[PDB]
Amino acid sequence: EFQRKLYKELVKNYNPLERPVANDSQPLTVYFSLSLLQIMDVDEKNQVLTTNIWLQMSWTDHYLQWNVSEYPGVKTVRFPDGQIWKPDILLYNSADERFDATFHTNVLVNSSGHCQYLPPGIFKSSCYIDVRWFPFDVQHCKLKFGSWSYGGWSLDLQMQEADISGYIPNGEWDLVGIPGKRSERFYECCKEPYPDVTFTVTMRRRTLYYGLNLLIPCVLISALALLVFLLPADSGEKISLGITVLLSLTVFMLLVAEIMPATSDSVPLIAQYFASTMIIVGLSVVVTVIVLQYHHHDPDGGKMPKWTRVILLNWCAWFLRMKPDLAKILEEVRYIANRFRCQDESEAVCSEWKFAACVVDRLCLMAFSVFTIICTIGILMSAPNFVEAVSKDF
Amino acid sequence: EFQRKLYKELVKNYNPLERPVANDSQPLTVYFSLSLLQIMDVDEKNQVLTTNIWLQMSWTDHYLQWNVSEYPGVKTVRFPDGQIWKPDILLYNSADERFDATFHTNVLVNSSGHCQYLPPGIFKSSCYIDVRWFPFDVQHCKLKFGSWSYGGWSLDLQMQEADISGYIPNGEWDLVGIPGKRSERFYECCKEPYPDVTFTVTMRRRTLYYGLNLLIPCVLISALALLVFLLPADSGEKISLGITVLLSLTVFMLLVAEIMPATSDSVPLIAQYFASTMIIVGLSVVVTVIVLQYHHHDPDGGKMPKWTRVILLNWCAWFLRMKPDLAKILEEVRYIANRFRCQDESEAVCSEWKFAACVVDRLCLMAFSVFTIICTIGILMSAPNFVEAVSKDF
Amino acid sequence: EFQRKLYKELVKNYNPLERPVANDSQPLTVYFSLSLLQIMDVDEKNQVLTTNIWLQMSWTDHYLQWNVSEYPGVKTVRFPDGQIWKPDILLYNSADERFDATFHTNVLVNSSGHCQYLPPGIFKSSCYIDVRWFPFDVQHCKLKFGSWSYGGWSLDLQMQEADISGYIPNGEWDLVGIPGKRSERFYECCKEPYPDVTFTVTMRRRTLYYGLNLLIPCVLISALALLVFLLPADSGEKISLGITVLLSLTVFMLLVAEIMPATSDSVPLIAQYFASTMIIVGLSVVVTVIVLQYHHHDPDGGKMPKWTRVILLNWCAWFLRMKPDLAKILEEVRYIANRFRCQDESEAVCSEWKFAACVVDRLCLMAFSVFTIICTIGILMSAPNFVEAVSKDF
Amino acid sequence: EFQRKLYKELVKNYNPLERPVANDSQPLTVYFSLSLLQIMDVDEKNQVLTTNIWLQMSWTDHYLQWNVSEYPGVKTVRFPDGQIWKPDILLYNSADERFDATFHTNVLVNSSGHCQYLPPGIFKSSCYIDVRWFPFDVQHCKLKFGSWSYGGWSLDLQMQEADISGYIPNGEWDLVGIPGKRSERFYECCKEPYPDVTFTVTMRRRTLYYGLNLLIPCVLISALALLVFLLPADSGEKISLGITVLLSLTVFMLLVAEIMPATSDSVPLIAQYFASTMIIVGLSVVVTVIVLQYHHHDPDGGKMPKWTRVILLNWCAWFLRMKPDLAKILEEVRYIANRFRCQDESEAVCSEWKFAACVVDRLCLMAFSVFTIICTIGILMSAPNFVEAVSKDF
Amino acid sequence: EFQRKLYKELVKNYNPLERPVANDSQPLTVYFSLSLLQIMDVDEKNQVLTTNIWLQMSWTDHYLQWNVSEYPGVKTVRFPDGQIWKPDILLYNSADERFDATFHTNVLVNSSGHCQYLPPGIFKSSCYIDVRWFPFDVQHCKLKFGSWSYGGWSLDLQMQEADISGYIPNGEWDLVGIPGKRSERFYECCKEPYPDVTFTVTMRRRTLYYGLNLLIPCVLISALALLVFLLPADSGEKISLGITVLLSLTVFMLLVAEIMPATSDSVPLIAQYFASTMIIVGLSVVVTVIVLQYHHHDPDGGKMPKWTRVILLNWCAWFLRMKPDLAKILEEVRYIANRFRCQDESEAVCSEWKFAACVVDRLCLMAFSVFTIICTIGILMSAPNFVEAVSKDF
Ligand SMILES: *[C@@H]1O[C@H](CO)[C@@H](O)[C@H](O)[C@H]1NC(C)=O
Ligand SMILES: [Ca+2]
Ligand SMILES: [Ca+2]
Ligand SMILES: [Ca+2]
Ligand SMILES: [Ca+2]
Ligand SMILES: [Ca+2]
Repeated sequence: EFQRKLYKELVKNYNPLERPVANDSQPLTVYFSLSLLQIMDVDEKNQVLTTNIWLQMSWTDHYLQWNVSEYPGVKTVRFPDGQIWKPDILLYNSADERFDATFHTNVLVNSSGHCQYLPPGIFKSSCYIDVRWFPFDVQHCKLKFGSWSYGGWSLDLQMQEADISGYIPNGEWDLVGIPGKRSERFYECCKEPYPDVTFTVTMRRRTLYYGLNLLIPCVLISALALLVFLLPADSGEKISLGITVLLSLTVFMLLVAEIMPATSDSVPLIAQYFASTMIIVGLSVVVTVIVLQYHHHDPDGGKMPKWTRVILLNWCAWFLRMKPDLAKILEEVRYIANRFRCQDESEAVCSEWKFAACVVDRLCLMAFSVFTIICTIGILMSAPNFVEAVSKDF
Repeated sequence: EFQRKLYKELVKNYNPLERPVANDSQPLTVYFSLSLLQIMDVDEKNQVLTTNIWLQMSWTDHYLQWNVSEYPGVKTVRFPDGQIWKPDILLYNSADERFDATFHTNVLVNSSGHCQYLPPGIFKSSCYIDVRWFPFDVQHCKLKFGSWSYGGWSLDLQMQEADISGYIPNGEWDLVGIPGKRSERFYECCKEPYPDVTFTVTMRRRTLYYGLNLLIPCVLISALALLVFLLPADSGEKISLGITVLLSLTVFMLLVAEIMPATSDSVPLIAQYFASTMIIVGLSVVVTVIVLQYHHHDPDGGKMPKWTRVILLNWCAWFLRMKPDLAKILEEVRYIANRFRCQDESEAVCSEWKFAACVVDRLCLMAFSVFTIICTIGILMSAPNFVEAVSKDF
Repeated sequence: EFQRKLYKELVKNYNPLERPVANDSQPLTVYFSLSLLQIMDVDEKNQVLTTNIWLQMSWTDHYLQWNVSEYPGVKTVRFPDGQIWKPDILLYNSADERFDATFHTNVLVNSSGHCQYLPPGIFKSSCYIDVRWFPFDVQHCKLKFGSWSYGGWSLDLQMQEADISGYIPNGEWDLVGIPGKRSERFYECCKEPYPDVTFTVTMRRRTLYYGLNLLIPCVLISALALLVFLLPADSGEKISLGITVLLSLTVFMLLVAEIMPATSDSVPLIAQYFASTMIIVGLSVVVTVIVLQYHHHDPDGGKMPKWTRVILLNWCAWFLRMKPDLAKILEEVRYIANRFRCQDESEAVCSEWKFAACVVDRLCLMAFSVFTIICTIGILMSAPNFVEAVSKDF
Repeated sequence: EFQRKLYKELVKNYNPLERPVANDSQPLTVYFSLSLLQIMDVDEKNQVLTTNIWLQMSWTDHYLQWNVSEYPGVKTVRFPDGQIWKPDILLYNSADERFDATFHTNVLVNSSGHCQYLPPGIFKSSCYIDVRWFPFDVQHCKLKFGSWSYGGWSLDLQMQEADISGYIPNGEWDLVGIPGKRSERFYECCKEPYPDVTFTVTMRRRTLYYGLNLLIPCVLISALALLVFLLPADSGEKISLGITVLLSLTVFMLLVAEIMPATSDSVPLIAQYFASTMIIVGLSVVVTVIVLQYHHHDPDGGKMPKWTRVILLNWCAWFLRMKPDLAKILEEVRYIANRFRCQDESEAVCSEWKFAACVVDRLCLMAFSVFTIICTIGILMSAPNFVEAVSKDF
Repeated sequence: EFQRKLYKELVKNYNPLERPVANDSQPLTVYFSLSLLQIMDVDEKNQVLTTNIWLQMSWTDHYLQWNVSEYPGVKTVRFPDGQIWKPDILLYNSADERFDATFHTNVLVNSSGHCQYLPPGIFKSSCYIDVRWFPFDVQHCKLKFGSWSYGGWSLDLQMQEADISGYIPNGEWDLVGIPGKRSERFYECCKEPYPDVTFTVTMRRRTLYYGLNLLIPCVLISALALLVFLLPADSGEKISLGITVLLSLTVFMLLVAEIMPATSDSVPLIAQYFASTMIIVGLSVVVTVIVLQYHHHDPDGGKMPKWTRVILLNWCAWFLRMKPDLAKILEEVRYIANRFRCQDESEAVCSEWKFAACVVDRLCLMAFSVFTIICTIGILMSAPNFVEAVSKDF
C-alpha cells in the first residue's frame, strides 16, 4: 500500500527531460566509474577491443526523495528507461555498429534521492594496437566516456577508480592495470567545455602459445636448411632439401599474415625474424648452386684459378682441418695403357674440384650457422619485454 | 463477458513498477530454474557456449487474484511485457552483443496470484574452456543468473533443479549433468547482498571424430617417416621422403591451429603430440644426412676411425645379425693389371663405409621405432579421461 | 464513411488481452498450417535448416463481426500487431538468435469474424543432420510449432496439410515431402497439456555435384598411386610419385573436413572411403620400399633365401607369365680375365635380385588393383540410396 | 501559423487503419515502381542478390486535401510511419533475416491528396543463379513486389517503368536491363486474387577478371604438362614434372570450389574445362610410365614384339622424320675380346628400346597437343555468350 | 523550478511534424557539416568504406525561444528523438543493411532557438575503390548527405567545412583531405530540386606493409628461378627447382586473389607484375627442357646442324668468353684397342653437345636476367604515385 502510494506521489509532475537539480544555475555532479569483468577479444587486424563491463553512474535527484516514516518499509524504488532523468554518457571511441552497446537497466533510488545506475554491456572500442614488438607486446587501449549533450556547466562528471575485483583472467592477455584520468576538453562545435573520463586498459600478451606454435617451429625449420651444407653432393638431393624448406617458410609467412594488421607504422619484430630467416634459406640455395657447380666441373674446361687454388685448398682447408707382329701388339697395348693414364690424370683434376666444393660447403656451414644464431638472438632480444616474457611464461 | 470483466478489474490501479507484495518490508520469493533443450555450440577459440534454454520463474502477485465463482470458467489470465511486474533476472556472464537474448513471452497467472514466466532463448555465455587435455576433455561451463537491481532484502531468489527431460543429445558433446547452486554475494557497488543461482553444464567431448580424423592420420604419417631407415641409399630418394612428411605435418599443425584458443595456461595434449612427432621426423632427416655422408664417403679421404670400426662393424653389426719388345709389353700389361688392383682395394674401402651406413640405418630404425611408440602411448595415456573415451566411443 | 464508422465501432471496448470466445469455458480452435516457398540452406556443420515459409493461422473472433448491410461495400477490415488478439504460436526448435524470425503482418477479418493471419519469415531451425551416408543422404528436419502460453484447455490447435504449390526447387536438395502431425504433450512446467503441430521436411541430396567434384577426383588420384607398380626402379622416381599422391590426398581429407560436423554418432561413408584409400596409397609406399630394397641389394651381402627363390622366381613368376717374360705376361692377363669373370658372376646375382623386385612389383600391382576396386565399390554401394542417386542424378 | 493549423485540421478523426478512398466499394489505385541505384552483390554460392533500391509508391488519400488559399504557402505536408495510411507492399522473394529491409521515410502529400512514398533500402533477394556457362553467364534475377494483405478488390496495384538514371555501374556486372511485368495471381489461402509487379534484373558478367585470373593461368599450366614429352628420359625428372602439375591443378579446382554453388542442375562450363584438363595431365603421367618402361627395358628380358618393331621403328618413325704359354694367352685375350663383343650387342638392343621410347614420346606429344587445343577451344566456345564476352571485355 | 516551468511552456501546442519557421512560404536554412574521427575500414573486395563520424546539423526553431530573465539560469534545454522537429538528412550512398547507422542523440537549443544536433555513427558507404595502381593507389570515396523528403523550396541545406581536428590516423591509409561540395539536383520523382552536400575522403595507401610482404618476397622468389641457368645439368635437379618456384608463385597469386575485387575495369598493376613474373618462370622451365635435351643428346642420333655449330660454338661462345698364334693375338688386341677408339670419338661428340647446352644456358641466363629487371622496374614505376610512396614510406 505504501509502495503503491509512493510511486504515485513521486511521478506527480516529474519531467524526465529536466536535469534534477534544485538550483538551475549550478551543475549536477555525476560520479562515473566502471567494473571490468572480462577482456573478451583483442582483434589486432581490425584494431578493436571487446570487453564485458558494468558502467557505474551515481548522482542525486532532487525530486525523488521521501520520508521513510511516512512509508514504512519502502527504503528504495526503481525506475526503467524513460521514466527518470539519466545522464547520457556514451563511449566516445566506440567501434560498435549501433555505437552504443549499453543494456539499459533500472535506476535504483533511495529515500534521500541518491540514484545508482549500473548498466552492463559488451563494448567494442577502437584502440591502436601496436604490433611492432609482437608477440612480446604490451597494449594500452583507451575507453573514453563522457556526456554527449551536457557540457561542464550543466553536468560535472567526476571519476572514481575502476573496479577489478570481479575480473576473470584471460588466458591470452595478462591484465596489468586500468587507471583512469578526468579531463576537460574544448571542441569546435561548442564554446562550452566537455569533461571526459578515460580508462586505459594496459595488457601484456602471454607468449607461451606463440613461442611453441610460431617462434620455435620456425627456428627448427631454418636449422634444417643449414643441413644442406652437410649433405654430400652425390646424393643429388641438395636442391630439393633447400627449396622445400623455402616453400614451407613461405606458407608460414602467409599464416602470420592472417593475424597482423596491414599497417605501415613499423616493420614488426615477427616480420623481421621471418625476413632474416628467408634470406638465409634463400642464400643457402644460392651457395648450393655454387657448390654443385664445382662438384660437377668438367675436367677439360677452364683451369682452376690460382686464387681459388690458394684460398681454398690451402688456407681454408688447413683452418678447417680437412686435408714383326710383336711390335704391332706393343703399339695396341701401349695405346690402351696410355688411354688409361690419361683418364687417371683427368679424374685427379676432378678430385681437386670435388674437394674444393667440399671445402666451400664446410666453410659456408660455419658461416651460416653463426649468422643464423646471431640474427635469431639479436631480433628476439631487441624487444623490451622479451626478458619479462621468458621469466613469466616459460 | 467474464474474461473481459476480469481484465478490466485487474488492471485498475495496477502499477508495473511496484513489487507485488502485501507487506512492503518483506522480500518477494522468486523460484528460478531452467530447462536445457540443446547445447548448440562450444566455441573453444572464442571461449563461448551457445545453448537453447527455457528459463523458469515463478512468484506470487498479491494484486492479481480473483474469485473464480464470480468469473465462471476464467481460471487464468495472461499479460505481456510491460503490463505486469516481473523479476529482472539476467545472465551475468553473457557473451551476447545485446547482453540479453531472452525472448519475452506472456506471464500466466492463476486465480490465486501464482505467476509463471517461461521465456525461451538462444543464450551465449562466457566460460573458460580448458584445452589442456584436448580432445579428451571435460568442460564445466557456468551459467550465472540473478536479479540485476533487486538485492536480497527485496527479492528472495530460490533455486530448483534444472530440467533435462527435453534435452536433445549433441553428437559432439555428452551431457554429464547440470547441477545448480544458490549463493549470496556482496559487491563493491552496494552494501546489500545479491543472490545468484548458478548452473554448471558439465559436458564430455566425444573423441571418435578427432580420433579418426586427427590422431590416427598423424600416427600413420609419422610411421612413414621411419620408413626412410629401410630405403636403400642408392635409391637417391631418402631426403625427399623425409622432408615431404615434414612439410605435410607442418600443414597439419596449422590445421589444428584454427580450432584451438591462443592461450598460455598450459601446453595442450595435442600440441605435445605434434611437437614430439615433429622433432622425431626432423631428427630422422638429420640421421639420414649422416647415413648418406657415410654411404658417399670418398675412399681417398680420411680413414675410418677405430672408434667407428669397432662400435659399428663389430658390436652393433653382431647385435643386429647383419654381417726386346716382349719386355716392353710386360710393363704395359703390368700397369694395366696394377691399375685394376688399386681400384679393387679402393672399392673394398668404399664397401666398409657403405656397410657402416647400413648398420647406422638399421640401428636408428630400431631406436626411432621404440621412441615413436613410447612418446605416442605416453602422451595419449596421460589424459585422465583417455580410458573412458576409448571405452565409450571406440 | 462506412469504413471509418466500422473501425470506430469495432474497437469500442475491445481488449487485445482477451481470448475472443463467447463462452469463456470452451477452447478457441486455431487452424495452423504453413506454405513452404524455399529451402534456403542446409548447414550440416552447425546442424541448422534455413527456410522461407509463410505461416497460416485462422480462427474466429467473436467480437469482430458486423452486418454488411449496415456497411455497404465493407466486407473486410485489417488490424496490425497489438490492436487485435492473436495466437502466440512460436517455432519451438528455433536456432535464430532472436528466437522468433516471424515478420508481423496484418490480420484480415471478414464480416463474420473469421480472422486470417499469414506472417512470412526466414526461419532457422535446429535439426539433426545425419551424415552417415553423405553424400547419398536423406534428411528429415522437423519444424515444431505450438502456442507458447495457451494450453489445450484454452487454445485448440488443429493442423492442415502444408502447401507446396509455390515451392521453388533447390539445386542441391530434392524435396521429397512435408507431412505434418498434431500431438498433445505434457511438460514438467504445467499440469495442462500443450498441443503442437510438427512438419517434417524430408529432402534428398542431389549427388551430381559431389560425384564429379569429390568422389571421382579421389578415385582417379588413387589410381595414379597404383601406377608406381609399373614404374621401373631405375627411373629413381618411385618414392616421389607415391608420397606426392599421399600429400595430395591429405589436403583432400581436410577439404571434406570443412563441410562435415564434428560428431561421433557414426563414421561417415565419405570418411570410410578416404580412410580406405589412404591406407592403400600408404601401403603402396611401404611395398615400394621393399621392392627398391631388392632392386638395390648388394650382391656380396646375404644370400637369397630358398623361400624367396621358390615363391617368387618359380611360382609367382610362372603364374604371371614373366620369365721367361712370356710366363709373367700370362699371369697379368690371366688376372685381368679372372677379374672380369668375377664381376660377371656378381652381376648375374644382381640380375636375380632385380628380377625378384620386378616379380614382387607385378604381384602387388594385381593385388592392389583388386583391393582398390573392391573397397571402392563396396563402400559406395553400402549406402541405401546409392542406386536411386545414380538413376536420378547421373 | 498556417502549417500548424493545417496539421491540426488534417488529423482530426483520421484513422490510419482506414484505406483512404471515398467510395468503400472501389479499389484504391497504387502506382508502384523502383529506382535502381546499385547492384551491390551477386552471391552465387548462396544464390542471393543484394541491391540498393529506392521504392516508389504513389496514391491518392481522399482525406488529406486542403484549399491552398486558406493556408497560403503550405503546398505540402509530411507524415511519418503510423500517422498515415500506407500500402503494405513487401518483396515476396526476400532473403533478408528481417524479411523487410525497407527503411521507413516520410509520406509527402500535396494539397489535392496525392501521396508519394519513396523508402530506400538494401534489399537481399533470392534468385536462381545459373552457373552452367560460368564465367560467360547472364543472370535474370527477379524482384517480386506486392501488397501482402490487400487483394485485387481493395488495392489496384499498377506498374511504372523502373528508373535507372541514377544507376552506378558495377565493375563485375554489366546491367542489361530491368523490365517489369504486372500479373494477378490466385493463392490457396484466399479466393481473392492478388496482383504483383515483378522486375527482372538482367546482368551480364564481365569476363576480363576471370579470363586473366582463372582461364589463362590454367591453360598455361596445362601446356607445361605436355612439356614432359620433350624432356629426355635420362634427366630422371619426367615423373616429377607431371605429378607436380597435377598437384597444382588439384588446388586450382578447390579454389573454384569456394565460389560455385553445390547444385546438380548441370555440370558447369568451368567444371568441364578443369575435368578435361585434369584427365589430360593425368593421362600424360600414364604415358610417361610407359615411355620410361621402354627406356629402362632390360636387354636380357623379353624380346621386342614384331608388332612393336613395325608400328614404331618403321611407320611412326618415318612419319615423324626421326630415324705353350702363347696359346694360353690367346684364350685369355680371346675371352676378354669376346666379353666386349657380347656387351656391345646387348647395348645395341638397349638402343632400339630407347629409340622406341623416344618415338612413343614424340608420337604422344603430337597427339596430346592436338587434344589439348581441341578440348580447350571446344569447351570455351560452347558458351552462347563467348563471342560477345571477347568483343566487349578483351 | 524554472527548468520545470520552461519545459512545460515550450511543449504547449508544439507539433514535431511542423517545420519550425515563422513564414511558411520561405525555406528553413539547415547548416550541415561533419567531424571525421576515424577511417575504420577500406574493403576493396566489397567496395565499402567504414568510418566513425559525428554529423553536425544546426538550424533555428522559431517556437523554442524564451526570455532568460524570466528563467534565471536556464540558458539551454534538450529534447530527444520525436519531441522536436529535426531535419531528415540521410547518407544517400549507404551500404548499411539498416541503411541509417545514425545513433540518435539530443537536440540542444539555446534561448534564441538555435538548435544543434550532433549524432554520432559508424557509417558504411559505397564507393568505387580503384585497384588499377594497387598497392600504390589513392582512393576518392564520396559521402553524399541530403534531406530525403524536403526539397530546396522547404529546406535550404548549406555546407560548412569538415572538421578533422579529432582525426585519429590510420596505420594503413594516409588522409589527404576531405573537401565538400554543395549541389542542387533534379530527380525523376519530383519537379522540385533537392540539394545535397557531398564530402570526398581522399586517402593514400601506405605501401610499406605490401612492399615488405607482397612485392619484395615475389622479387626474390623470381630471382631463384633464374638460378636454374647456373645449376649444372648433371645435378639432375634443374626441373625440380623451376617447377617448385612455379607452384609457390601460383599460391601467391591466389593469396592476392583474396583481397582484390573481381572487377574488369582494368588489369591491376599487381596482376601485371604477377603475370609477367609467371611467364618468365614458366619460360625458364621451357628453356631448361631445351638445355637438357642437348645435354642428353644421343651421340649416334642426328648430327649437330651447321646453324647450331656456328651460332653457339663460335659466336655466342666467343661473346660470352667460354671456350701362328701371335697373329691371332694381334687381331683380338686390335679389336680391343679399336673399340676403345670408337667410344672415345663418340664421347667427343657428346662433349660438343654438352658444351652447346652450357652455352645456351649461359646465354639465357643473361637474357632472362635483363628481362626480369626491365619488367619489374617498368611495371612498378608505371604507377603515378610510385615515387611518392618510396619517399614517404621507405
Ligand atoms: C525579459 O524579462 C525581463 C524581466 O521581466 C524584462 O525586463 C525584459 O524586457 C524581457 N525581455 C524581453 C521581453 O525581450
Ligand atoms: Ca589477441
Ligand atoms: Ca566443440
Ligand atoms: Ca547442403
Ligand atoms: Ca558475382
Ligand atoms: Ca584497406
